[PDB]
Amino acid sequence: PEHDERKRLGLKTVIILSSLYLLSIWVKKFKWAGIKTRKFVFNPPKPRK
Amino acid sequence: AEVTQLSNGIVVATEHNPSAHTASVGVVFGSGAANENPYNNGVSNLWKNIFLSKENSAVAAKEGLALSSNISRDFQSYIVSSLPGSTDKSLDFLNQSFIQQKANLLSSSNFEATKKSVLKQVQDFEDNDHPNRVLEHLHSTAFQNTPLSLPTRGTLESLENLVVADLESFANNHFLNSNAVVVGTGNIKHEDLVNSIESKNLSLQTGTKPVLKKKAAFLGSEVRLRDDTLPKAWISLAVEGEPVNSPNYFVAKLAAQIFGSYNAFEPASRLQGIKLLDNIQEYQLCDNFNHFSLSYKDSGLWGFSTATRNVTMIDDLIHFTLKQWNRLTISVTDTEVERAKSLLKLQLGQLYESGNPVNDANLLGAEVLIKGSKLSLGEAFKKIDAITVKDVKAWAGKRLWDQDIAIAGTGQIEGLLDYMRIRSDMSMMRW
Ligand SMILES: CCCCCCCCCCCO[C@@H]1O[C@H](CO)[C@@H](O[C@H]2O[C@H](CO)[C@@H](O)[C@H](O)[C@H]2O)[C@H](O)[C@H]1O
Repeated sequence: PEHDERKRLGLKTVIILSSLYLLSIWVKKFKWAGIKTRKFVFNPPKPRK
Repeated sequence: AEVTQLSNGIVVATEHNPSAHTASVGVVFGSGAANENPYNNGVSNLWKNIFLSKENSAVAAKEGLALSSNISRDFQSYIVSSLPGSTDKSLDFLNQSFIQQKANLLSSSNFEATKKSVLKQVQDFEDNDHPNRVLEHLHSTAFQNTPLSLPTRGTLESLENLVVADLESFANNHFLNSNAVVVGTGNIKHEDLVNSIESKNLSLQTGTKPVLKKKAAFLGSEVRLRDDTLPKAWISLAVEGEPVNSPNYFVAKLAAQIFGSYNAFEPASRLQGIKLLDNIQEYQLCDNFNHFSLSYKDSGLWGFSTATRNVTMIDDLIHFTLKQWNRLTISVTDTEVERAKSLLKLQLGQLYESGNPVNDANLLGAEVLIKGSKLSLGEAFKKIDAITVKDVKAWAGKRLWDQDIAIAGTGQIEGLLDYMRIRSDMSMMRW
């Protein structure tokens, strides 16, 4: 008997969650942008220690 | 009694000091490391050293003269010091070095010996001077791919590739009358200097204007030079500051005075009226720190440098400091602003009213090159006393709050967290 209401709530729920999922990916990429594009260089230290 | 400024072709600027027992005459050029490129980087530093070369210094010493030269980012200076009476002898040497001589100082043996000398010099700085090396790297990352990113001493790579021709090219392009100011400080009169200069003739590249380029730009970034074999962690951190002649020049300097400088080993330093000190002394987060407001023609840097042996609590050091900076935008008190005013005045007074003619020469030349004149302490002090809490909050909300930062560090910096954790601390959560 909950059939009609369940499907209606399902539409609201999937839309909100799909948006949240996509939003979270973008937010994650921004917060990680500094680490992802990070660059390293190696200059062998002078033999003395 | 008010600093004279006369021009007849060559702009002459003097600052007479009756209490001075010596006199300094020299020339300041409006070109420094910021006018070089990554490949001739160090050319100015090389010039400074050939001018201070033994041959040139011996000649000056025979005349009872002392040579001084300073390579900065926006400017470059060459000063000669002597007794107030031997002021004309200084001009002759100055005239000789920048008009008569050329192939004398740029000889194969002198240039190579000088080159080898600055090479070992720069190598030692990069190898041992950690706090300054870090500050140089702060500029490098903050203004990367921009004029202001080049170190004043030059880089080893470009230095070892430099030849006499490179020096000449720079000299012909920057050591020009239109890019210079002849300064006179200590015990000397303006007329005595202007007439002695106006005594000679010639021009040596007249009307020639220096080369132009692209403006400095700040970039939120970082460079980490980790070295676990060093006993401390040395860090410099800053936001984009104020350029010289900025309307907020003093507000920024006052803001930096609020947090000031500290030396954990000095008893009185630990007693300063700085709120940050209550947070960092409990677990002794650092050995020392110093806030600054570096100003240049195109831009500036506002932040601090610190050194610490407390390698496991670096995160607290940075956190507490940046939390204090947050306060400039929302809760800085009237007494903090009033304490800063008094100490800033003292700082400027000590800087401008130093008992050193060479210092006055450098400051005078640099300022007249940028704004055509030199601001007096009387006017500076008036501007400082006019600064309000609202001015500091307005400036902080613009330059500090939720703004990008530049970071540089060397030594045991494993404990210095990622960029974003540090960057997030530039603000506080609000309802
Ligand atoms: C368990 C499920 C419940 C979920 C509820 C969701 C919680 C939402 C919280 C939303 C916002 O909380 C809010 O976050 C922003 C950052 O994004 C904070 O902003 C703070 O940092 C930002 C970013 O550096 C600054 O620009 C800003 O001036 C500063 O106040 C703001 O002060 C805070 O109030």
